[PDB]
Amino acid sequence: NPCEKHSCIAVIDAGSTGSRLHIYSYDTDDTNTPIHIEEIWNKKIKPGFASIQPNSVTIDAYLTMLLADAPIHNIPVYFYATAGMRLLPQSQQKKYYDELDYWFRQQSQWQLVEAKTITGNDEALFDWLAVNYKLDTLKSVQNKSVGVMDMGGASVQIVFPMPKNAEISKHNQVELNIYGQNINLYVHSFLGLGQTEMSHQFLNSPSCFANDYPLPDGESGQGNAPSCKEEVTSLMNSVHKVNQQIQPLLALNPVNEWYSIGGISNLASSQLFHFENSELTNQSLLQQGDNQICHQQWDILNGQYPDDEYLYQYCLLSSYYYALMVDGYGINPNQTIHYIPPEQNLDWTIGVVLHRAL
Amino acid sequence: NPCEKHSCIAVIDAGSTGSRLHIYSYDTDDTNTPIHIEEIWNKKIKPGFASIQPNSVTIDAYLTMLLADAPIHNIPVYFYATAGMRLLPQSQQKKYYDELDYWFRQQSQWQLVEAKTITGNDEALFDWLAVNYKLDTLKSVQNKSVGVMDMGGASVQIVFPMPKNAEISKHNQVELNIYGQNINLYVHSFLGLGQTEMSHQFLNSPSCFANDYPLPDGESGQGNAPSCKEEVTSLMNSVHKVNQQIQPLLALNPVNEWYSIGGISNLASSQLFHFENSELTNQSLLQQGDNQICHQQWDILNGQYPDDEYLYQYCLLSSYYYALMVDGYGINPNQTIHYIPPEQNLDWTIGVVLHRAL
Ligand SMILES: [Mg+2]
Ligand SMILES: [Mg+2]
Ligand code: NA
Repeated sequence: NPCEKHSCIAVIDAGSTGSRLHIYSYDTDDTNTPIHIEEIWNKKIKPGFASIQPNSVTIDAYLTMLLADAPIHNIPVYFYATAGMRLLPQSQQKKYYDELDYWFRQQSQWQLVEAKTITGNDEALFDWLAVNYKLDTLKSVQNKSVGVMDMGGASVQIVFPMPKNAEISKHNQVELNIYGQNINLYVHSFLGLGQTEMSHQFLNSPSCFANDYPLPDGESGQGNAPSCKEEVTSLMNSVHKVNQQIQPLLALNPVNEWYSIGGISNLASSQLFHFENSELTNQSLLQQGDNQICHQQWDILNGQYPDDEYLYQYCLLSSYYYALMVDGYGINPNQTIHYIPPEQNLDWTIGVVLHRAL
Repeated sequence: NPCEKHSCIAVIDAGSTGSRLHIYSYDTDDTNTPIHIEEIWNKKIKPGFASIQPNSVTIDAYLTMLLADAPIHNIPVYFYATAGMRLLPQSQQKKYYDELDYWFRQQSQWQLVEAKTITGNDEALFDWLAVNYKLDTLKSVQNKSVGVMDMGGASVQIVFPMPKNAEISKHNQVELNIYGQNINLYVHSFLGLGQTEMSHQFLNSPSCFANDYPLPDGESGQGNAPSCKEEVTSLMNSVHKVNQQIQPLLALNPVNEWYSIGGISNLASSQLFHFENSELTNQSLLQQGDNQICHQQWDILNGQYPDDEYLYQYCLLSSYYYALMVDGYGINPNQTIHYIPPEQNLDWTIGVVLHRAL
C-alpha cells in the first residue's frame, strides 16, 4: 500500500503507437523535489490515442481499458500526448481533449490534473530527465556529458548538455536547476522522422526489404542495407536538414555517453539481433541488419522467426537508425550506444514527476 | 429499380481518408463490354477502412454505416482498397479482410465478389479508364493524348499513353483492348506522396503555413509558397526521384490534355481559390496559395473563413501540387490542368465496371 505512505501520481504517455499509464510512488527532499521514485503500476494499450475516432463512446472504451484495473485509483493524473497528436491541427485535437475531460468527470476516483499535447522540445527535456534520473547522474555535477535519443513512431528526440547560446532558438534550449545543480540542455524533436512516418516513404524501396518480400506496388524486395540507408539519409538530410542542425552543436559540445530509448530498445533486444551489455554500435547494427534480414529470402526468414510482427521491417529499421545517428547526428559508427532494456518500462514520464516540482 | 432491367454492380473505393460506395447500372455492347454506365447510388463515410481497429464490432459498425440504407441491394459487390491499406503489411491487412469476409457471409442483401487491396498501378489504370469513359474518348481512336493524375491521401498516380516498351518494368505498363481499340498506358503510383503522408514531413516548416500559424513544435508560420514548394520538391525528387522517373517518359510521349481527380478538385473548388471552367494552371495555383493563404495572418484568415477544415493546409497544398506537377512531373507552369468537379463523384471505380470484361 505505497500511496498511504508516499506521494503518488499517475502519468500517461499517450504516444503515437499506444498509451502507457504509470503510477509512481515517491518521497521528496528538503526543496519538495521528488526522490526514491518507484513505478508501482504500469499498463500499456494500443493503438495511439490520436488514431481513434474522437467521440463519446470510443474515448470511454479506450480510457476504461487504460485505467479500470489500476490497483489504486484516488490519485492525481497527468495525461500528456506526444507526436501522434502533434500530427493533428489544434481544432481537431480539441475534440479528443473535450471528450477526455468529460470521461474523468463521470467518475470520482481519478483526479485529472492536466491532459494536453506537449511539444517535442518538452518531450526531449523529459526524455533527458528520465534517463539521467535512472542513471543517478542528476544529484551531483557530472564530469561527463550524457546525451539521450528517443526513437518514437512519429518523432525522434535528441537532447544533450549545451551552454546557453543566444544564436539558437530559445525553443531548443532549456535551463533547469535540480537537486541544487544548474543544467543547460539543447533539445530537438524531428516530427515525421519517427519509425512509422518515415517508413511510409520507403515501402516500395526494394533495398529496404528482404529478398522476395512482396512490396505493396508489386515489385520484390532485394535488400541491401547500405543502399537502403542512403535512401533514408536523403529524407534525414535533404529534407529535414538533420546534419546541418545537429552536427555543429555536437562538434562543439561532445557527448561522452549516449543512451537511447524507444523502438531501438525493442529491435536490439529481439531474437534477430545480438548485442551484449544492453549496448550497440551503429556499425554492428547495420551489418547485422544487412546479413540477418536484408540479404535473406523473405519466406524462409518469416518461417524461421514466426513470433515477431516487426520482422519484415528490420532491414529498413537497421538502415534507418544508422542513417539517423551516423549520417544525421554525425555520431561515429563505432561509438557505443546504450539502450535501456524494454522490460524496464522507461519512457519520459519520470521526467514529469521531477520537472513539475522545479 | 433499374437493376431489374439493367446489369448492376456495387464498387467501393476504400481510400486512405474514407470509403465511397457507388452502385452502377449499365448495359453491354456485343462483346459484353459495359455501356451507358450510370451511378444510381453513392454513399461516402469516414475515416479510411485501414484506420479502424479490425474486429467484429468495429467492422460491422463501419460496413453497416456504408451499406445499410442503399435503396438497392441483391447485387454483386467489389471492395477495393487503395493506399491506406498499402501502408500495412499483408499480415495486418489479412485481419481486416477476414472480418470483412465474415460480415458479408453473415448477411444476404449483398453478394461479395472480391475484397482486396489493389496496387497503385491497378488504381492508376482505373483512374485513366474512369476519366476517359466520362470524356467519351474510349470508343474511337484519338489524335490527342490524355494524361490523368489522381491526388490521394497516401499515394498519387499518374497515367498516360505510352507504346509498349521492353526497357520499362512490366508493372508500369498496361495494354488493354476496349471497344475494339488497343491502348497502351504507362502507370505509376507514388506511395508516401499523397497529401496526408507528405504533409507529415513539413508540419514544422514555417514557409508552409500562414503567418503566425502555431506550428506543433512551438515556432510560428511565416508563409512563402515558393519556399514551401522547394522544401516539398526535396521529398519529390531527392527522396522519390519523381523527376528522374517521369520526365524522360513525358518528353518522349507528350500529353496533350491533363485531367486531375482527388484532393486538388476540392481545393480548386473551395472558397479560397478562384478558377473558371473547372481548370487551373500551376502558375496560378501557386500565386493564389502564396497571396491568399501563405502571406496572410493566421488568426485573421481563420476568422474570415470558419467553415473550411482544410484552410490551415492550403499554403502547403498549393505548394505541394506545384512541386509534384511542375518539379516532379515536368509539367509547364502555364499548362492547363482540368480538374473534375467534386460534385460529380468521379473516382476510379467506373474503371472497375469496364475492366473486368477486358
Ligand atoms: Mg514515445
Ligand atoms: Mg483515392
Ligand atoms: Na506518414
